[PDB]
Amino acid sequence: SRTFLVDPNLDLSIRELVHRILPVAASYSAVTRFIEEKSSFEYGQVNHALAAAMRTLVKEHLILVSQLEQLHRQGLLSLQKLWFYIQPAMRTMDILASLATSVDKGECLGGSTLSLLHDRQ
Amino acid sequence: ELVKDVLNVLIGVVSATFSLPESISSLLSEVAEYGTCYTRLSHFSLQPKGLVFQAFTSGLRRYLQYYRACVLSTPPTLSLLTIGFLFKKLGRQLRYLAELCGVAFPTGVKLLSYLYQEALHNCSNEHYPVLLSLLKTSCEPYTRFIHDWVVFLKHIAHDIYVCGKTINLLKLC
Amino acid sequence: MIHELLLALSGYPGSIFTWNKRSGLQVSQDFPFLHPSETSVLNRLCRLGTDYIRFTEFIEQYTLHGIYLRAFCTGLDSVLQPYRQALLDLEQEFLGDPHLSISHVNYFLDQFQLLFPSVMVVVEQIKSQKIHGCQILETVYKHSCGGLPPV
Amino acid sequence: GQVVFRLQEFFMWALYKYFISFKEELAEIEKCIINTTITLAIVVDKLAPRLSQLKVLHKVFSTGVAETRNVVRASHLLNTLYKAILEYDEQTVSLLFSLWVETVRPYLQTVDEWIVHGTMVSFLKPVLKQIIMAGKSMQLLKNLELDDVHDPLLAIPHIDKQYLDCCG
Repeated sequence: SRTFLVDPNLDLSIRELVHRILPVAASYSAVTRFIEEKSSFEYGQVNHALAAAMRTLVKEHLILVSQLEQLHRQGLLSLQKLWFYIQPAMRTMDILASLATSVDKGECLGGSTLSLLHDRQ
Repeated sequence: ELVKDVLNVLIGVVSATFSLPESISSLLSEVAEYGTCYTRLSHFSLQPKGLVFQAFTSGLRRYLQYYRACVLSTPPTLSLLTIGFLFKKLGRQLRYLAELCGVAFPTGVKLLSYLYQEALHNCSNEHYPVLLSLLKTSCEPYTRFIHDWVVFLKHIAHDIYVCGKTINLLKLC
Repeated sequence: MIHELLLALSGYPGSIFTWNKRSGLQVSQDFPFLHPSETSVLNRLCRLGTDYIRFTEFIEQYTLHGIYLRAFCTGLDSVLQPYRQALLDLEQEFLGDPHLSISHVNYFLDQFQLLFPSVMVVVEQIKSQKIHGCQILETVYKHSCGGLPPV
Repeated sequence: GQVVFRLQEFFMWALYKYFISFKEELAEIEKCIINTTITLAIVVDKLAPRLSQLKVLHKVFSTGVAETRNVVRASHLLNTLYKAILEYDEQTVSLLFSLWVETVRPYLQTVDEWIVHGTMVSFLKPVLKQIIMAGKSMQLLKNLELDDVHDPLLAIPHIDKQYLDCCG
């Protein structure tokens, strides 16, 4: 549910494409807040191991941003080239940002958090 | 140089002369109208009603990225006429994909068979692999359903209906 | 004017090289900057451009139906590939030394000037006799026993 | 110009091939004009061995244009060369010869094709009977490099032993 601001004076040929990359960040700022909260004991022994197995993917998402900066130094990273690289991340961090918002909507803990993972590449 | 302008239309981003001598406009329109179908696809195949329609929708994006991969790869800055000739043997194929989709549309088996009759209708031409790679993945979930119980000639139609219910009956016994 | 021409030979007509739906590409009239003797060689040069335009217009139109017509046009672009590639080159040679005249540009086409004409009536026989079906695999074959090595 | 304009208005692959090379010499001269003094009397004498070779074509081609059936227009043309070469028997001979081979290529193809795949010149008369009797006999078989041999003979029976196998 995060909102962003870009620029009053920027090229329109960029802002329309910027708004196509951000939905992987806003869908990320709601997963990292699901980990740091649903790790509290008062949530059962299921909402924990769900937050742990939901953390290894965040680790692999931090490696995918590292390999981009190291590839950015050689200048081989154009904006158009970026929109294609993160596509595996725009699909995964769109799945987890939907479970982490549907497990907290209706307060689930225990079995009712193991049912939702059975109805929901 | 205008080449970074024309090349940035196949992507969808607007430009100084692309909104949403003097004969270049006619030449520009031939590469312009190519772009209007590329955008007319993402507007149509963005969602992740029917299960088999999703896979066909999920198979299409497996192709467009290649079209986005081929562009922005070869030409840093080439001749203007080179662009029109290079994207002809490929561009016309993009306009053919508009006749296939809408830009109503069947679903279920009605779609998995409609796409099949598009193969024999245009088999030997250069449109054989692209349609095949779609049909090869547009039937992926439908095989799973068939992988449970385990027009076209009716001699086998009614048999499939019973060849499954037997498996679904042994599963409860 | 060189880069102006190399577009006219590509399929884009302009003020210097007007386009007529019946005759074909041709020079409009006398031009003061250029000589009055060149007004001929260009007209001899356009007899080639008219072929490529009438080619690509038919190629796009796909017109009649049938796979054997689809594939014929699909292949018809392959033989037409060295024409385009040899045209991109002309600009590179003119980019180097600025002392090259139309004479050299006319000389470069050489092979395309004696090929298109013989591969023009093969198309005309199709659109004028409704050659439907596999009968194309003979109408093209009866012209494959021609003497011209390039054809 | 008349000699070269008429040809351009108009076997051609051999003629066309000669023009490209001839054009290169003329095009090259244009280079030395934009980049040494050059005037009229110099470019003409520089082009002597070309304006000579060109005059021959005005007489060789004149017999290939003055003529209706497709078999007499091609026979009378191909026979004019072999006659015009024996008149010239050096650079002019190298042209006509290189112009000959690229025009007899059709016949040498079908002749071979007839062999393996199954109003008269007295040159080959003393053996003509052994040809027809081998040609037609070969055609009834399928339903059920000769020039490259004559030339090596000049360095140190080809058409008859070949026949003997076919009829046999």
